Amino acid sequence: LVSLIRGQVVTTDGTPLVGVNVSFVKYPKYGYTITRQDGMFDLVANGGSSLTLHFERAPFMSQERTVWLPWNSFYAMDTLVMPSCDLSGFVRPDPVIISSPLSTFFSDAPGRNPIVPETQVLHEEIEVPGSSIKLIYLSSRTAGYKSLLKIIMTQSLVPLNLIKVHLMVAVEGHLFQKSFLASPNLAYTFIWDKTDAYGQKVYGLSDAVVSVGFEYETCPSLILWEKRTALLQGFELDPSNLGGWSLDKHHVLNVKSGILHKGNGENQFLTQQPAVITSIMGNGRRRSISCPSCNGLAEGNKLLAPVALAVGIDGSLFVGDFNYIRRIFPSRNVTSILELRNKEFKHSNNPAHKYYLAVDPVSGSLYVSDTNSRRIYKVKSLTGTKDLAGNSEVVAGTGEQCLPFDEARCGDGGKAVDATLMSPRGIAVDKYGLMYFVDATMIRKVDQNGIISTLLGSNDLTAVRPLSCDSSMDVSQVRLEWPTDLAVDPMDNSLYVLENNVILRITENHQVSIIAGRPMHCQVPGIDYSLSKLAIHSALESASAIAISHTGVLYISETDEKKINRLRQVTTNGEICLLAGAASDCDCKNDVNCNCYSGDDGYATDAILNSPSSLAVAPDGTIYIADLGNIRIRAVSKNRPILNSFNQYEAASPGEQELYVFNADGIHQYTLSLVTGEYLYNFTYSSDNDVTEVMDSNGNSLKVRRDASGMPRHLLMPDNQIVTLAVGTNGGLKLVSTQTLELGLMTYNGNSGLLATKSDETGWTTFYDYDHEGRLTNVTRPTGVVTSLHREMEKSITIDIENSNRDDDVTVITNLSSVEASYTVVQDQVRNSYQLCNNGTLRVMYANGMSISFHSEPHVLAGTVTPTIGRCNISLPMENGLNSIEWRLRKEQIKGKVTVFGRKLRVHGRNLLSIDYDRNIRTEKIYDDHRKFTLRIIYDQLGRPFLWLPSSGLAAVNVSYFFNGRLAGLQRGAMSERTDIDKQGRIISRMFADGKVWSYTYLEKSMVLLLQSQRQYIFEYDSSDRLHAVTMPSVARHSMSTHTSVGYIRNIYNPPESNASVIFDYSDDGRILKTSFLGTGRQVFYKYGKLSKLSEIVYDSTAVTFGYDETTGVLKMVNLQSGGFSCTIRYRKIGPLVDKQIYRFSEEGMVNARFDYTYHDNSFRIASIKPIISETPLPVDLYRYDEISGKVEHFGKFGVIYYDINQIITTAVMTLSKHFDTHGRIKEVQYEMFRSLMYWMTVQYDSMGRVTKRELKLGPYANTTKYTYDYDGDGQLQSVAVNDRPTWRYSYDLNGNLHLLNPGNSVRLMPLRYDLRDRITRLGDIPYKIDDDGFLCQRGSDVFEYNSKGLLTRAYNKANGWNVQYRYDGLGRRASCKTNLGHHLQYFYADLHNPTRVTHVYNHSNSEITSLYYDLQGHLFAMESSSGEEYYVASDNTGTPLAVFSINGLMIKQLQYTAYGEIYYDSNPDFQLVIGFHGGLYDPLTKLVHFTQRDYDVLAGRWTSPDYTMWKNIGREPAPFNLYMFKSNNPLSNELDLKNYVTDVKSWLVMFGFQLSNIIPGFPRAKMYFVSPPYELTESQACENGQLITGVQQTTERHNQAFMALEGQVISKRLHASIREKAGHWFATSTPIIGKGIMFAVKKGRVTTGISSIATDDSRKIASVLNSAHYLEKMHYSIEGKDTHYFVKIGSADSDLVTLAMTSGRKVLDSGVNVTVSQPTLLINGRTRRFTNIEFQYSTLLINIRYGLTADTLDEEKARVLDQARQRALGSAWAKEQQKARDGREGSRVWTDGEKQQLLNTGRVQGYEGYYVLPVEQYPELADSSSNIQFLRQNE
Ligand SMILES: *[C@@H]1O[C@H](CO)[C@@H](O[C@@H]2O[C@H](CO)[C@@H](O[C@@H]3O[C@H](CO[C@H]4O[C@H](CO)[C@@H](O)[C@H](O[C@H]5O[C@H](CO)[C@@H](O)[C@H](O)[C@@H]5O)[C@@H]4O)[C@@H](O)[C@H](O[C@H]4O[C@H](CO)[C@@H](O)[C@H](O)[C@@H]4O[C@H]4O[C@H](CO)[C@@H](O)[C@H](O)[C@@H]4O[C@H]4O[C@H](CO)[C@@H](O)[C@H](O)[C@@H]4O)[C@@H]3O)[C@H](O)[C@H]2NC(C)=O)[C@H](O)[C@H]1NC(C)=O
Ligand SMILES: *[C@@H]1O[C@H](CO)[C@@H](O[C@@H]2O[C@H](CO)[C@@H](O)[C@H](O)[C@H]2NC(C)=O)[C@H](O)[C@H]1NC(C)=O
Ligand SMILES: *[C@@H]1O[C@H](CO)[C@@H](O[C@@H]2O[C@H](CO)[C@@H](O)[C@H](O)[C@H]2NC(C)=O)[C@H](O)[C@H]1NC(C)=O
Ligand SMILES: *[C@@H]1O[C@H](CO)[C@@H](O[C@@H]2O[C@H](CO)[C@@H](O)[C@H](O)[C@H]2NC(C)=O)[C@H](O)[C@H]1NC(C)=O
Ligand SMILES: *[C@@H]1O[C@H](CO)[C@@H](O)[C@H](O)[C@H]1NC(C)=O
Ligand SMILES: *[C@@H]1O[C@H](CO)[C@@H](O)[C@H](O)[C@H]1NC(C)=O
Repeated sequence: LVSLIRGQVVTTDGTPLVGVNVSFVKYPKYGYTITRQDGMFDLVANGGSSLTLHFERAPFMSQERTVWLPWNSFYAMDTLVMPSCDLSGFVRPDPVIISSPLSTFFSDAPGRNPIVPETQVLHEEIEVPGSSIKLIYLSSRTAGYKSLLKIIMTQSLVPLNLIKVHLMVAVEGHLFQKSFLASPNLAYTFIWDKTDAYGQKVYGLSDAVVSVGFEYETCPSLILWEKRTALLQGFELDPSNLGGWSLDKHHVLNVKSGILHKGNGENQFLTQQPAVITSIMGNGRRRSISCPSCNGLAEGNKLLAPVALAVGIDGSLFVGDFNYIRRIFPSRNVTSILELRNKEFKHSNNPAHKYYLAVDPVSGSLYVSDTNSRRIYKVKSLTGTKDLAGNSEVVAGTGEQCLPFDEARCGDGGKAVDATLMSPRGIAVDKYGLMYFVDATMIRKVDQNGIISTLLGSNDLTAVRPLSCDSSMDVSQVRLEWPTDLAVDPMDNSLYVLENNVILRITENHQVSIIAGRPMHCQVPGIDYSLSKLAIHSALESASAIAISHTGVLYISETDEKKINRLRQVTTNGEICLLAGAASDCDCKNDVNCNCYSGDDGYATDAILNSPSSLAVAPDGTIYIADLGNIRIRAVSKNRPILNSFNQYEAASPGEQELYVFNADGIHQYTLSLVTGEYLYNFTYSSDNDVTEVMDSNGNSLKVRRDASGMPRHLLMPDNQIVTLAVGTNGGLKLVSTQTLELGLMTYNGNSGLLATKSDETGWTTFYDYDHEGRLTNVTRPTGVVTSLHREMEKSITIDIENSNRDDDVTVITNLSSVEASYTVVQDQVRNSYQLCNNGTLRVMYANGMSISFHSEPHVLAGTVTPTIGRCNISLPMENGLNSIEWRLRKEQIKGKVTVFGRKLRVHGRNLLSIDYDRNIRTEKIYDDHRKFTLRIIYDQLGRPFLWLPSSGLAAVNVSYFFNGRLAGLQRGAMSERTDIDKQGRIISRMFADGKVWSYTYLEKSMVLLLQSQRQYIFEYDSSDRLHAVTMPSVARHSMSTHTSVGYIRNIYNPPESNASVIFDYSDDGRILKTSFLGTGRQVFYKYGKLSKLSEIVYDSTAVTFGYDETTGVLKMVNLQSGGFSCTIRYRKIGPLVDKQIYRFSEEGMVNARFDYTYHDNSFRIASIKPIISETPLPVDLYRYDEISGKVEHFGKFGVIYYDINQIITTAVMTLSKHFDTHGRIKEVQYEMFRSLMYWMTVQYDSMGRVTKRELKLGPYANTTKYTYDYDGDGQLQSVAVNDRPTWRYSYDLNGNLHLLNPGNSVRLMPLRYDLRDRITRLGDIPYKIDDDGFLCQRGSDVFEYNSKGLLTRAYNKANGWNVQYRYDGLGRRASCKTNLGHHLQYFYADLHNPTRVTHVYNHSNSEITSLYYDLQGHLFAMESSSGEEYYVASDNTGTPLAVFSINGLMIKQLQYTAYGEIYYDSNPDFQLVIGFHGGLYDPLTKLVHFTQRDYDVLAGRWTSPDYTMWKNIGREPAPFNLYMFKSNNPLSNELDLKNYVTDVKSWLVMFGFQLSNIIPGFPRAKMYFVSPPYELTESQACENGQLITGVQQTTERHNQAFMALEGQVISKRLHASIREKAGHWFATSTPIIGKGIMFAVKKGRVTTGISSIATDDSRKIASVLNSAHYLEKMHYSIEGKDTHYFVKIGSADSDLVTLAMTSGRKVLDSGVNVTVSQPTLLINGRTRRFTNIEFQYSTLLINIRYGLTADTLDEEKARVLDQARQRALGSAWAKEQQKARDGREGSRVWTDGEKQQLLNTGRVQGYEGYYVLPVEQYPELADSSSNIQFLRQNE
C-alpha cells in the first residue's frame, strides 16, 4: 500500500537545519520537501520496496540514504548529521523488551469489585431504572492510560570495554533518542501517549521499533546496533459517546486492528487469537505440462509442483510452479509470465531441478536461479508476453559447472554474465540492489555494475576456524556445509543463510552469527538447563525454506517428508514456536493409505502440511507455504473477521450465546442469539454515526437524545422516564440522575478521562488515585478502607494488592512469551498458576494439586473468528486422576441458512446429553442417549422460552410475559401464580389458581400489601427502594437503618417499641464481620486470614479456628475451644476432594472418629466410606453409579432402580417404592419386607400443592387411617379430620401466630398468648419466656440456655429433676447430647454431600454405633447397629419416622404425631429414635426438634428463635411474614416457592434421578436442606473453589461457567421488580458523618482526610477535625445502642475549635450531625485526668476524639476504653448472676446459701470478682462482653 516517512536533519552539535531539499525519484513518481525551523522532513511513498533519498544543503556535503520501507506503516527515519576500526567477537546488545499488557481483563461484577489488578484498570458501572442496560466505565478507554515499554539493555555483568549505551524508540512517526553510560542492570521505561507524530490519536495496536547500540572504548566512532520489535496498545474505540462511558450492550469493531471493543468492558484482540490456514491456489491434482487455462482465478487453479515463492514490490506472489513461473496479482488472478524449457513432467518433485526466486526492492525485477542449468535469469516483462519461453535474460553464469579449485576463481572480478557457476541455490536482493546467491558452499555477490565477487570466500582453509556458539566472527573465518535458502532481513538489511539445519546471519559489517539451530560444536553438554524457548537452544529438524517479514520475524519451513511437515516462527526476541503444521501420525511419503491434507479453513497449528518447499511473506504479514506434497499454496493468516456477502462483519461471544453484526466500518448493527438466530438488540444511529436508539427483542427502546454535534442530553427509557446526562467541560459524564434520584456524580483528573470520584444517591463517595502512567494505585471508601496496587515492571510484571483493614495481601506475577502469558497468584506460600497459550488453551494449576486444561476449537456457526471451549482435561493428584469432558457442536443447513444447532456433551467417548435447537419449529430438544430423558423447550415469536414439555407424562411448565418482556405469570398444570403491573412497572396484584388475590397499593415511598382476610402489611421505603420500617397487621412497627461505620457497613434492625437492636456488620466486599443482639449482649465475631478465607469465629468464651495448609491452601483443621473442652475436625484432601475426616475431643469420656474415603478411577465420585469410631472399625459402604447420568445405583447394601421419576430402594429382604405425581410431588410410598407390605402412605394435594388427604397403614395387620386437611383463606392449616371426623382445630392471629390448638390427643381447645414483638408468653396455663434477643428462655419450669451463636448449650427442670447438656463442633453442628438420667450420645457427619446429615450415632451406655441410612429425598428408611441388628424405618412425606420394623419384619415401634409434630401415641417409648419430626433431632425432655441452624418447639408449633436474615430480602420480595412461624402455618406441605415451577434443564434432570455433579466435575450439586446451614459450614465447602480477586482468576471462571451451561437461553424467574443492590447495605441509609465528597482513610491506625468539589462546608469541618487523628483499632464498642469509635489527637483542640466555630456545648450542622465539645474528668485505676473531648454523632453512629499532648495519649485512651468496657462487662455479668438467683435458675458458678443470699441483697459476693475467660489482650473486641466473664475467688 502507501507509507509515510518522518526524520530529522541536524548539524555536528545537534542543531536542526532550516533549509534541506529532500528529494526522491522512483518509477514515474516524483516529489520533494523543504525543512523548516524544526528541521523535519515529511514524505509520502509506496511501501514494501526500497527507496533512496537525496538531501540538498548550501554549505554542507550533499548526502544520500537508502531505506527499506514497511508496506503500510509510519516509518521513522534515522537522524541525519551534516571506518578504520574492526570489532570482531565483541559482545552484541541483547535487550529485554517488556510491553504493558493488553487490556483483556474486565470485571464480572463491576458493582461488587471494580478493581482489575493485572492491568491496574478501574471497571465501574451505573444501573439505570427502566432498563437492564448499564453505563460502563473502563479506565483503559481513556487518554491518561498510557502504553509502557520497559527496555532492559544491560545485565548484572557489563563487557570490559563498554563505555556508552544508545537507545532509539520508533512509534507511529515519533523518534525517541537517549544516550546512557555503561552501568550494570541499565534500564529505561518508554511512555507512549497513543498519538502519531502529528498529534493525532492512534487506534488499535501499533508496532514499536526498539534499537539498542553498544559503544566500545576501542572505537568511539562505531556503535554496535540491534533492532527489536514490540507491540504497543493504542487508543480503544468509544462506541457509545456518553462522556467516556459506554452502554453495556453496545459494541464496536476496530476493522484495521481486528479488535472487538464490547460495551461491558470486554476487549477481544482477534488478531492475537490462533492463526488461520487457507488454500489460495491448487486443488491437490496435477495440471498438464502445456498449462491450458492457467490464466484465470488463483483459487482451485491446478498446479504441477510449487518449488519457489517470492513477493513482488506490487504485493503480487510469484509462484515457481516447476515448468512455468505464474504471477498471482493482488486481484487474486493468475497469469503465466515465464516458461522454463529445461523442465520435464518426470522431474516435478526432483530436488536437483529445484530453483529459487527473488525480487529486487529497487526495481521490481524477478530473479530466477536454476541449479541444473548453472545460471541466473531475470524476467523481462512481468505482465507476460506472447512468447513466454524466451521472456528471460541471463544475469550470471554461462551454463557450465566450474571445478572446486578454479584458478580464475570461476570468473570472479569480471562480468557476471561471462563468469561460471558451481550450483546456484537461494537468491536474495539487498536494499541497495546488491544481488546475493548460494553457489555450492559459498555466497557470491553481483553488484549494480554487473561485476561478480565472493562474500563468503572459500578455499582459505588456513584462516577458517570452527563455528563459535556465543561470539560473532567475520566472513573469512566461516566455512559453509550444504547451504540452500537465502533471504534479506527488511529491518536489519542483513543476509540470512539456511545451512545444514542452522540459520546464520551476515550483517552489513560482514559479521556472522547463529540465529536458529544447535550445531554439534556445543550439542551436549553445551547447555546444562536443557529446554528453553530460545531459537539458539532449539535444534532444527530437516529445514527446507526461510522467509523474513518487514517486522524482522523469521519463518522456518521444516520437512522430513514423512511425519515432520511444519512451519516455525522466530520472533525478534529470539524465541522459537510452532506457527503451522501438527505432528502427523501417518507417513506422507511411504504410507499408501494416507491423507496429509487437513486443517484448511481452521487453525494452522491443527493443520497437516505435506513437504513444504518454499515460503514468502505477504504485505499484510500472511505467510505463504509452497505445500509441494499437496500440490497447493497455503496461507497462514492472522485471525480476522471476513466481510460476508451482505458487506458485514460478524463476531461472537459463546459464553453469552450472542452473535454481533457490524457494517463495513465496524459499527454495531445487531446482536442476535448464537443459538436461536433471533434479534436481541437493534442499534440505530444519527447521520454522524452516534448511537441514538437501542431496541431490544421485546420492543423496549432506550433512546439517547442527542445534540446536533452528537452531545448526549438525556436517556429516554423504555417506560418514557428521563435519565438526565450532564457532561462536563472536560468531556466527562458528570451527572446521571432521575427527577428524584442522583444515580451517579463523577469528577475526572483534568482532560485525562481518569475517574477521580464517583458518588451515588446514598452519599457514598469512592476516591480513585492513579500514577503518572494512568494505572490505578489506590481505591478509598467512606469506611476508611483503602485498597492499594503496586507495580514492579521487570522481566516479569508483579502487581501487589493490599488492603488497610486485612492481612490478605495478594500478589500477581506475569511472564509474557512467544508461546504463552504465564500468571502466578500468590497468597503467602499458596501459589495458583494460570497459562493463557497462543493455541487457545487455558491451563490452571491450583495450589491444591488439581489442574484444569480448557481447549479451543473454531465455533461451528461463527467460524475461526471465535474460538470455543470444546474440550476440558482435568488432572487430580492420585493414581487414576485423569478426567475429560467434551462438547461436540454440529449444524444443519437448508438453502445456505442454519436450520438446526446441535450440542452433545461427552465424557470419555460416551454421549450423556444432547441440546439441539431447531430454528424452523423454535424448539430446543434436550435428550439422553438411552431414551431415559426427553425435554422440549418451546420459544415464542420474540425468541423467549415459554413452554417446558417433559417426558414420562409429567405436567408441563408454561410462563406469561408482559409487553416489556418481564415475567408475568408461571404455571405447572393446575398450579399457577400471576401478577398485574402499574404503568410504572410496579406489581399491583398477585393472583393464585385457588382464587387468592393480594393487592399492592403505592402511596409516597410506602407500599401496602393487603390480603383478602384483610391482613395488612405496610412496607416503608427509601428513594433507593430500601426499607425504613415494616408495620404488621397487629399495627406493630418494626424499624431498620443502614450506615457507613469505621471499617464496615452497619445494618440495624429494631423490634417494635424496643431498643434491643439486631445488628449485622459487613465489610466493603460483602462478607459478614459481626452479628450483634443488643437485648442481652449476644455477639458472634467473624475473622478472615491471609488467604482471604474465614480464619476465626469468636462468641462468648468460645474461639473457633480454621487452619489452612501453608502450601495447598486447603482447609486442614477446624478447632472449637471453649475453656477445657476442645473439638477438632481434621481433613486430608486429594486436590479439592476430602479423602479423610478425623474427629478429636479433649473430654475424658468422649470417643474419637475417623472416616476414610476413596474415589472411583478417572472421576470425582466417592467409591467408599470406611468408618472407625472409638478405635472400632465399621463395615465399608460401597457406592456404585451410572456413568451416563450420575445416578446412585448402589449404596451400602441397598440397590436403586429408576423408572420415569419414581424410585425403588431394594435389598434381598426389603423394597421401598416411591411414586410421584405429574408435579413431582410424592403420591404413594410402599415399604415391603419379606414380600409382605409393612407400610403404605398416599398423599393428595389441592391446586396450590397443599396436602389435603393422607392415608396411612402402619404395620401389615393394622387398619388404614385417613387424614383430611382444611386450610383458611390464607392457606394456614385450619382443621385435621381422622376418618372424616373432626379431631384437630387450629386458629391464627392477624400476625400469623397460632393462638388456638387441640394439644396432642386432647379434645380441649387451648389458647396461646403473644406480645407485640410476636414472642410467645403462654400456652394454655403454662407461661413462656422469650428473651430480648428473641430466643426461648423458659417454658414453665423448663429453663433453656442459648449461646451467642444461637445454639442450645443446656436445658433443665429443677422440679422434674432432669438436665441435658449439648456440645457443638466448629461448623455449628451438634456433636453430643448428655443427660443426668444416664443418656449420652455422640453424633457424626460422614456424608460429604450432605454435611448436616447425622450418619452415625455412638451410644455411651452400650458402646454401640448406629448407622443411619437415608433415601434419595433425604428421609430415614433404615438403620444398622454395630451389634449386628438391622432396623427398617417408615417415614412420612416430611421425613418424620412413623414406625420401626425389626430384622425379622416385625413392628417394634409406632408413632403418631399432630400436624405440628407433637407425639400423642408411642407403642414403645423405650426404643429411642434419634431422628424425629421433619428429620431433625427430637428431644423428649425439652420437646424441641434440632436442625443445625434453628430449633423447633413441637408444643407451641413454632421456632425457638427468629431468622433475622429474613429482613435482607423482604424489602425486595414483599410478602406476609412472621419471624417464628413454621412453614407459613402449613407444616405438612412443601414450602411454596417459585422453584416449584421447573424452568431450567438442571432442575428437570434432578427429578429424573440424574446427578450431573457426579459426571461433570465442578457442576453445582442440588442443595438438599430444610433449614439453611450456618455460614461457616457452607463456607468450609466453597473455600476449595478458585478465588476471584485477579482478572486471570475471573477469566478462568468464565471458562468454567460457559462449559457447564446447558440451555441456550435461561429465563429470569422473578415475580418482583429489580432493585439496585449494594454490598452489605440491607436497609435505608442514614445520613453519613463522613459526607458526600469527603475522603476518609485509616492506614495503620492513622487518619487522613481529603476534600472534593461537591463536599459541603460542614462536611469539610468534620474532615479537618478528623485529619491526623489516631484510631483505636479493635477497640470500638456498642455502648447504649451507639456504634462508638475512639480516636486521639496529639496537640491542642484550639485549631479544631476555630474550624467548628464553637467553644463548648452541642452544635447541629446542616446535615443534622451533632458536634459536642466537653472537658471531662475521668478516674481510671486510681488516676485522675482532664482533657478536651470532641464528639460527632448522627443516629446510632458516634465518633469520639480525645485531645492530649504527651506520647502516652493513645496508650491512656486505650487503657481508659478497656477499663470502661471492663466495668460494663462486670456490671452486666453480676446483674445477670443476681437475676439467676432471683428467678431460681442455676448460676454460672456454684454458690453456697450464704454466698447466694449476699448476691440477692448486695449484688456482689465478697472475695469473688469477675475475670476474662478469653484474654482481653488477644481479644479486645470482647472487653464489654458479660458472657466472657467468670466469677472466681483469689484461690483460682
Ligand atoms: C443406648 O443404649 C441403651 C442400652 O445401654 C438403650 O437402652 C435400652 O433399650 C432397649 C430397647 O428399647 C431396652 O429394652 C426394652 O426394655 C423394655 C422394658 O421391659 C422391662 O419390663 C417388663 C415388665 O413390664 C419385663 O417383662 C421386661 O423383661 C424382658 O426383658 C428382659 C431384658 O432386661 C429379659 O431378661 C426378660 O426375659 C424379658 O423378655 C423388661 O425388664 C421392653 O418392653 C422392650 O421390649 C420390647 O421392644 C423390643 C424392641 O426394642 C422387642 O424386641 C420386644 O419384643 C418388646 O416389644 C413388645 O413391647 C413393646 C412395648 O410395649 C411393643 O411396642 C411391641 O409391639 C411388643 O409388644 C408385644 O409383645 C409383648 C410381649 O413381649 C406383649 O405384651 C404385647 O401385647 C405385644 O403383643 C425392650 O426389651 C433396654 O431396657 C434399654 N436399656 C437401658 C439400660 O436403658 C438405648 O435405647 C440406646 N439409645 C439409642 C439412642 O440408641
Ligand atoms: C399456560 O397454558 C395454558 C393453556 O394450556 C393457559 O391457559 C389458558 O388461560 C386462558 C386465560 O388466560 C383461559 O381462557 C384458557 O381457557 C386457558 N386454556 C386452557 C384450556 O388451559 C395459561 O394461561 C398459561 N399459563 C401461563 C401463566 O402462562
Ligand atoms: C435500652 O434501654 C434501657 C432503658 O432505657 C437501657 O437500660 C438502662 O441503662 C442505664 C445505663 O446503662 C442504666 O442506668 C439503667 O439502670 C438501665 N435500665 C434498666 C432498668 O435496664 C439499656 O441500656 C438500653 N439498651 C440499649 C441496647 O441501648
Ligand atoms: C442530636 O442530639 C439531640 C439531643 O441529644 C437528639 O435529640 C434527642 O433525641 C431523643 C431520641 O430521639 C429524644 O428522646 C430527645 O428528646 C431529643 N432531645 C432533644 C433536645 O432534641 C438528636 O436526635 C441528635 N441528632 C441525631 C440526628 O442523632
Ligand atoms: C480473472 O479471471 C477470470 C477468469 O477466471 C476473468 O473472468 C476475470 O475477468 C479476471 N479478472 C481480472 C482481475 O482481470
Ligand atoms: C497508595 O498505594 C501505594 C502503594 O505503593 C502507597 O505507597 C501509598 O501510600 C498509597 N496512598 C494512599 C492514598 O493511601
